Amino acid sequence: KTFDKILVANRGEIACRVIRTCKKMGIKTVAIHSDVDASSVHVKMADEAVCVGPAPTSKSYLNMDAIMEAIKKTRAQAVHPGYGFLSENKEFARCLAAEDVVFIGPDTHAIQAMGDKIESKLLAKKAEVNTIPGFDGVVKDAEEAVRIAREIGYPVMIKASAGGGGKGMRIAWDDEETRDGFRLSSQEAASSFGDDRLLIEKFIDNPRHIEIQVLGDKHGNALWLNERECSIQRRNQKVVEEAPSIFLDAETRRAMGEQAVALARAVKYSSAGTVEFLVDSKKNFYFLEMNTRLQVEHPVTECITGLDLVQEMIRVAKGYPLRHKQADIRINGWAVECRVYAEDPYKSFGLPSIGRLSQYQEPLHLPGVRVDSGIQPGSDISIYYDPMISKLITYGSDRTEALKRMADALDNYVIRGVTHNIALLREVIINSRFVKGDISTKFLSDVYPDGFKGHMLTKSEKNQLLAIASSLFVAFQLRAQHFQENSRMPVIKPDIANWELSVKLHDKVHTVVASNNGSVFSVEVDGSKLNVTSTWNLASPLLSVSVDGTQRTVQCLSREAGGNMSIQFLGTVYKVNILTRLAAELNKFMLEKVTEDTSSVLRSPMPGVVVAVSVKPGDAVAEGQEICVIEAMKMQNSMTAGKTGTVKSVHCQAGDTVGEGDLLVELE
Amino acid sequence: LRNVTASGVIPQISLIMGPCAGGAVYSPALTDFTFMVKDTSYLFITGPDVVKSVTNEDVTQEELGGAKTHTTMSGVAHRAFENDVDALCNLRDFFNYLPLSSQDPAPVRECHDPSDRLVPELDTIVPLESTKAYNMVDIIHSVVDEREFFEIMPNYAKNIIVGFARMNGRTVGIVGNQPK
Ligand SMILES: CCC(=O)SCCNC(=O)CCNC(=O)[C@H](O)C(C)(C)COP(=O)(O)OP(=O)(O)OC[C@H]1O[C@@H](n2cnc3c(N)ncnc32)[C@H](O)[C@@H]1OP(=O)(O)O
Repeated sequence: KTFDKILVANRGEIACRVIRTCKKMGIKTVAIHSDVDASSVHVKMADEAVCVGPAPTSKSYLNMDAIMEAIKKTRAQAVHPGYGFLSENKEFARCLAAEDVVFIGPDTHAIQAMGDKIESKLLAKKAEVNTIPGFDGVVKDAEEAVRIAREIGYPVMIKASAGGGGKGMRIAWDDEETRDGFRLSSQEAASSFGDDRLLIEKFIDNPRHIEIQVLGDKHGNALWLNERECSIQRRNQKVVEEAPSIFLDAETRRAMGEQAVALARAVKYSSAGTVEFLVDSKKNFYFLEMNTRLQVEHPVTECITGLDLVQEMIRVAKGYPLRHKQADIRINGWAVECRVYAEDPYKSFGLPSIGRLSQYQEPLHLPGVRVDSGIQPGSDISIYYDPMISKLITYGSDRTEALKRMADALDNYVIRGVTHNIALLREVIINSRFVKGDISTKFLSDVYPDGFKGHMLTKSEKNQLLAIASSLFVAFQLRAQHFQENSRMPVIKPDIANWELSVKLHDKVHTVVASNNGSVFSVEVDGSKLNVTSTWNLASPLLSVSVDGTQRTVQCLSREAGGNMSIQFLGTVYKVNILTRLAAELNKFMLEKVTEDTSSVLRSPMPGVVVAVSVKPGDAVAEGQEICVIEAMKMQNSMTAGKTGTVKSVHCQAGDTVGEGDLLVELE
Repeated sequence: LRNVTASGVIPQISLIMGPCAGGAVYSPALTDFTFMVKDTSYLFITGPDVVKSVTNEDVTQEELGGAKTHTTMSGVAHRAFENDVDALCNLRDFFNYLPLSSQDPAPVRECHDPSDRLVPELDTIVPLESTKAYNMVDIIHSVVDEREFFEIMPNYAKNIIVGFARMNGRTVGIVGNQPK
């Protein structure tokens, strides 16, 4: 029937996906891991595991020789590398095939065929897709810049024959600024890098990035699946994707699907892969690139096609034909996917954090929600690997149902111990341009021109947040009074009919008066009447409240006796300081002393010998990042940074002996 | 005489809210916990005026008996709080842990935290390598009710952790090592 044993050459949720599929198929799965990944989820889910190497991936997941030893040691029949590590490594596939182990993925012909841009462009010309002509020559005269454009098209770009970074580049539409752009570049470019030869090609406006997936067959067949819209991205990495685009009608889907197949059938791509198109504002589709590997955006198409990509790839690798025909591939609903990273969205959109996970709870009780995660509580996330936490997939019958369900899943998704990007995901999906669909590949750069700031509250939302925070504050104050009765010392519950609070938010102080009527608190927030009803279970990480009929989910992350509370509301953490009337009135007499934040000055907490320094000046530093290791009484005290930035100076080197309080490293 | 007689009979808590000199400075030595207010409270027998007059040493009022000295170095004060309002707010919370008298059992309070839940986060805290330190506080916080822990002398004798917490509603005391 199928394989008896498959080895997976990857880690994390992608390894978990294969392990689950194999178990469904009745196939034993072998995992590989590094020494630090020995307790990761995919290692425990697999049937057998082999340790390959140490923490850095170059010696554990890219060490093809050590992996080959594991493959034969366990008598594995086929290898599925997933994506990333050795999915395009030809030397691995070559030496793997030399040993008659079935490789699941592209063959080496497809990897080399798309090895560079020349073969890819030539394929698009042969398969007949698009690849819009440019000018195969140098533009020299003042009238050639416009005459050549007139023959090929309208939107015309002027760029240097070699170079980049604005090396005389200008965007032109009509003939007047095309002539002007050329002559400016042709007379001034010679002063930059000594070259004033200009070329012209054709461009598109507000692009959208659209993928079409193709499933190849070893027998020559190939089918195309529904597209994916992948325009929400930062640092050239996608974060949110939608399957049933919006920029395509039935005819466009067929037209572009056939071209994606035409590429696959002309290189004989008998594997699963993706073809990337760019579409302009006028629905003109242009070829961009052909990808050979299971994409990270393959769990969102499955929810509307009803397929299982890993199951299909394994049967094709065994040698079975495709089990479906094109007429059976349709859109059964809508699906949207969000990638959750252990990153700070404020620090230039996604600066990696370092840490351990103390609380973790996936929203699997909600309808239409599928969470694909490679982590479990008590997992560490570190600098050696892309800080992925999970991929959250939500589907529904329509576009509004899938988006609403996604919003709910994000608020019921508990991640604590690291900094995550839920606030960014929760606001983008509710943005008026996203709901309508006016999204370009530079969407986030125009919405957040000054960086990510967090969810902005309106009048009614501030009243709901104040009412919830005030009612929760009182709920703790009432719980504090309920003791088991001591027969020796009677306890008399204070008859507090009204709680008069002064609730400070960012820079405003609000007047809030609350009273308890059982399960519901009646709260007056600056004259506005709100009724907050709940069960008020104060131990749960997820507190469900109803405020004037509006259903909210909030999380209380921290509490202090001084009135400080950290409450997450609509994905954003808000800091509120709740004092009683009396405490707030007297607190004005306190001196506003301010101390210095010296988080850039990293000193030795413990005497001993310095055995490692992870940095030199100029090195990037994340919060929680290990900087120095000291060694005394044969231990490894690790000193971490409290500031994100770069290193300014390294004051103590490995081999040096330091005492308590000595300066080790100074940050910028 | 009363402070000694009351020992082991009723809790005795002393919060210092300003300077304290002469014989007064000994009452917190007889009570059970001493708390201070940063940059406001002092504990010393004689002032800097006497130190300068008796011996050739130069010292100011904060260096001689300030809150930072007694919570970080001498081990006299159990914790200092930033200001008067925060100091009393935390004092109310601390009070709720203790029985009224030694004749009473540890208080038990309403608790919503299920007593039979697991904490998977503990399985991987302790490294297999003997030379790698870990934070003991991560274990303490995950076990105690609703992850609330009251730490005593956070800045003094950091190699041992002591404090108060609740488990299933009942007040308990926790002692443990800090391998870091
Ligand atoms: C060892 C023996 C014992 O059992 S205790 C012996 C008592 N001897 C002392 O403590 C000396 C008194 N002063 C000091 O110790 C320090 O200088 C103190 C006062 C604590 C520093 O506090 P500081 O903020 O400078 O206050 P201050 O000197 O301005 O005094 C404030 C007001 O209170 C008065 N005061 C103070 N101590 C006494 C005392 N023992 N008897 C009578 N009055 C006292 C001061 O005169 C002053 O009032 P005013 O501001 O002058 O109107």
